Amino acid sequence: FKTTEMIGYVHSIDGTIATLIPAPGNPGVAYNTIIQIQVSPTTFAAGLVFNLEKDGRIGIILMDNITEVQSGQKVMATGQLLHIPVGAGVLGKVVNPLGHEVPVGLSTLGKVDTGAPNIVSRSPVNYNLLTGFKAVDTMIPIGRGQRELIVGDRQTGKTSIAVSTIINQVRINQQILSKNAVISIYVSIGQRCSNVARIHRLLQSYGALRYTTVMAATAAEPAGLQYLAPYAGVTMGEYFMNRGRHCLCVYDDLSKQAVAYRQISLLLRRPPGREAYPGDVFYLHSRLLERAAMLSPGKGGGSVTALPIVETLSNDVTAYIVTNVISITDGQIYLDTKLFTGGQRPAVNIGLSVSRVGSSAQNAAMKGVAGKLKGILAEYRKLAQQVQTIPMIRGARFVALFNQKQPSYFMNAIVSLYACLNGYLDDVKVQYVKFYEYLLVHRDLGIMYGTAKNKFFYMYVQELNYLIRFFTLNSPILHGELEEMLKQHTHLFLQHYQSKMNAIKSEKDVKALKNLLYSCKRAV
Amino acid sequence: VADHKGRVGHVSQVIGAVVDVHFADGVPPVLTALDVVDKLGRDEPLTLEIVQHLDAHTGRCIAMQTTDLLKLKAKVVSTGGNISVPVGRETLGRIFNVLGDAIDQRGPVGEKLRMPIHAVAPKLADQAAEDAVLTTGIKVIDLILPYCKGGKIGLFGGAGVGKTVIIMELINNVAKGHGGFSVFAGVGERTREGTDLYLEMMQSKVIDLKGESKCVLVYGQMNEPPGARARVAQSALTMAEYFRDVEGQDVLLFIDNIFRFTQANSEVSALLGRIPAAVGYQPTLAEDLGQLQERITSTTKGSITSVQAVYVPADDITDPAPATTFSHLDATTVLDRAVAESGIYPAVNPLECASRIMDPDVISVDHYNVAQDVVQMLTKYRELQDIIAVLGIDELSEEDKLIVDRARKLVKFLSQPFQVAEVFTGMTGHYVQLDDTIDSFSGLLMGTYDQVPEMAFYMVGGINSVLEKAKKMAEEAAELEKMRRAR
Ligand SMILES: Nc1ncnc2c1ncn2[C@@H]1O[C@H](COP(=O)(O)OP(=O)(O)O)[C@@H](O)[C@H]1O
Ligand SMILES: Nc1ncnc2c1ncn2[C@@H]1O[C@H](COP(=O)(O)OP(=O)(O)O)[C@@H](O)[C@H]1O
Ligand SMILES: [Mg+2]
Repeated sequence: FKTTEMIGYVHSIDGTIATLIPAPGNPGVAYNTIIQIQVSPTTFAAGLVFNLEKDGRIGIILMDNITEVQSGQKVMATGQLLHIPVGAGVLGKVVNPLGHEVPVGLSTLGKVDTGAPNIVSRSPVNYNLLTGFKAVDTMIPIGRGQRELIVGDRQTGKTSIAVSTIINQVRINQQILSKNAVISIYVSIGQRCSNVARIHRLLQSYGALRYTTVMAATAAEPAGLQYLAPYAGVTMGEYFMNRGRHCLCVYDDLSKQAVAYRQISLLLRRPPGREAYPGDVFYLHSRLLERAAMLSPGKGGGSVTALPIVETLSNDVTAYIVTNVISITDGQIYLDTKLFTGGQRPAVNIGLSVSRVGSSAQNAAMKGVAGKLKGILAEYRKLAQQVQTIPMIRGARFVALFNQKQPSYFMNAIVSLYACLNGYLDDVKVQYVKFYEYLLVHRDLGIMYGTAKNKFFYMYVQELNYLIRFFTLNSPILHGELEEMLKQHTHLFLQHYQSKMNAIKSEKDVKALKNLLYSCKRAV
Repeated sequence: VADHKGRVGHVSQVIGAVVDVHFADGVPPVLTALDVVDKLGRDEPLTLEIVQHLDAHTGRCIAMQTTDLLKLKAKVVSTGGNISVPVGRETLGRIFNVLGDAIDQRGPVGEKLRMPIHAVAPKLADQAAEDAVLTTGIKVIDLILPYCKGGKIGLFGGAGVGKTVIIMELINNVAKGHGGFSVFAGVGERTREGTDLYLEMMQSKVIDLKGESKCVLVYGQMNEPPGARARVAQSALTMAEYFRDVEGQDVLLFIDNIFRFTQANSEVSALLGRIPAAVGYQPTLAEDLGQLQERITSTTKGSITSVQAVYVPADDITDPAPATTFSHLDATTVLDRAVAESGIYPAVNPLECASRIMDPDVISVDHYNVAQDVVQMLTKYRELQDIIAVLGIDELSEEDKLIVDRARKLVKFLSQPFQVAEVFTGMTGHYVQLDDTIDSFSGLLMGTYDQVPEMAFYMVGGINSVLEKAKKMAEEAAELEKMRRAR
């Protein structure tokens, strides 16, 4: 940072907060500005101004080198609000809320304190944002500029579903024009340090670091950084938004931000209310999430999509911080603990989950299949000794298809859902749906055996993805050609591949069948 | 070099354990240890750690010992930096307090170096890129809820279920398989429980007086004031950090109890004048656990792997003290009393247990698939156990009877005779290898050991010991049958 004038001396410290006495003359620093405390002749320690008392004293929120801060040290002022490095050059790197880059193993600035776009500045959300999950992209579809909450207990897949959404963009972003590329911003508030490292390696292996920048305020780092981390995350996204490009922002998580803000408020004797949080803990998350938006044609038509994560304690939505964030965001993606342990991963509770702008957000092709799935799963959940209708058969296969570790590509998802919709997996049993889906995507049975003879439509040709998005499956161009592919795949799978299940009644073969089927759950 | 080294100050105010100190030449830094030089009316010394600064010349502190007989204006002198604790192999075998003074009456420690208690947690670059399995040599742990390198591990279990026995076995088994040492943070523990650990370790020879020791004890007990009980968790962690960073080694840490760290900080935080957050805990509850638990991690240099006890107050799991801790933990080990009383030791109930590294990416595909089948089979067995109670054993199907025979053997084979518990069991211990554990359980699921009897699997380690006991059972059953084929 840029020093200007020596405004005062350090008087008191109380962990991560301090107060200053003014230097002779009483210069008086400006409000909400950064100030550099000289911890040594060579080194400085940043801090934000929160109180300007009548006495001349100035309240400081400490940020860097907190152990090195002492009473009687000199304090230089910037006379400016907190600006940070933002742009394309910051991508593929880990950074603090203050802007300092973090080393990892082996650019015009922007204001963090900024007002959100007003009423005429925004527009309705039309551009889709693919999470890469059949459960989410059909039932709870996220649009670009939307704020979609992720709620649920610890170890329910809140991070993984958010991180895989960033990883899902690489396959599109590589192929598409960079104007429509989804640049991601993963904010890590209050997390463990090794968890950030594992996400860095996981982003690097899938080529995500090229189209991603990692905001990081770990549990070791103070509450001042944790408080400010989501704000620094949005600032970096708003650069892309205001310059006519689309962006994604994950805050993992706002629960730990609130706890950091509560620490700051309680330590400065701010009157606490519900669950010991201050009065303005709603205002904290509100001004953050409202800065995420979909701008108008008049201001570039860019976007910042928000995926705030909020941890619940034993499926209790009535908690103060959880109920606040639900009332701000445009619906949620609820992750149930019983569904996680039950088998379904991601454990998306479709009844509890909701998207407030779902229909308009979806693609024309995805809107066709998904509209029917709501009718089938509604009847399946209600109807759930035995007695099987067509909805009961086809409904159960959808549940088997929604299980996935890594995100599915838009073509590979919609075709496997279209098969189940028109009833191509009815004769196929429930346990062999993932083996059926694997052999559809990677392999192909028509080209294998003999009975192929399709002129264009195959699954190995990944470029058909964007033709499907334009014309849809229910269309005179692709309908007849698609229904061949599926008819060849079902008849050959039932005849040649599913015939083994009546056979195979021995120990080294039943175990071989299991290990095959287990691995099929991972790869979609 | 070391500035502010012997900088003199005087005691400004004394309100309980919290003590203010006036320094003439400016106040030292935060977390700086200060020895109270004045007076010889006390029987033990007094050492103050600065927590806050009030002005340029005054600094507020917390007492590690009692503040009895402390007059105003008493002479106080700085140490040089933070509270310093001895490290290295000279610490092994000895007992210590929060400060690092030997409390076992066995002469002066050999200390070639001292490190500060308040170290900073490792950066992103220092973290491991290979989530790696820490082979404990125990069947239930390694198979179902494997402990990882760098892992925070949690030991859930009521009074008298096998906690102290499992910690002692891990101290042995770390030293067998990785050659590693161990550290025991007695955080807010009973002083009388500390004796029984010291004696039982001396009997089992993990600590040895005359010879080689493979354990360190750092105790900050209930009798001590909150300042000690708060900081004593970090003292032990500094010693484990030396074996991790400098010596480059796999190390175990044992914090009993991590709630007592949070509770000790809740006492000082009240006396410091801070406004309490939810349920009367300190407002820095998440931050206190943050800076402690983040230091416990697998670096590139070594790996500390902390097993922890966590008290759930009033059996309320939604309470902040456990709820905040749950995010930090990797492998949750749950010990059940009914499992212990039935005969299975260690008393690990595998269904309530879980591990983060139970994943096809981290461990091998053969490890995950076999481990899941044990969990699946035991889940089916509990459903079948309710049917046999109602209907009967004969009422079950042909395939379901064979699942019961295997599942009964799985429960028995999960038991293991511990090497530290030779006195209790009356049989020699068994370190079971990870390759042995996976293969033996894999074959049992296949049905390769269907003809092997059930009690062969009870209290043994690995398939060679199962077939050895089954041979002894076949021979002894042949003799007793021949006796009744005569009388
Ligand atoms: N779709 C999925 N399929 C299989 N495993 C998953 C999936 N999503 C998450 N997991 C696993 O579940 C565990 C918890 O996930 P995580 O996203 O960290 O939950 P949280 O964010 O609530 O802590 C991790 O070990 C992760 O690998
Ligand atoms: N592996 C084991 N083998 C045999 N007995 C055991 C084993 N573990 C625990 N026990 C028995 O359980 C009792 C209580 O275990 P212990 O760990 O001492 O409880 P606590 O941790 O409450 O002190 C012991 O007296 C011992 O006989
Ligand atoms: Mg998470």
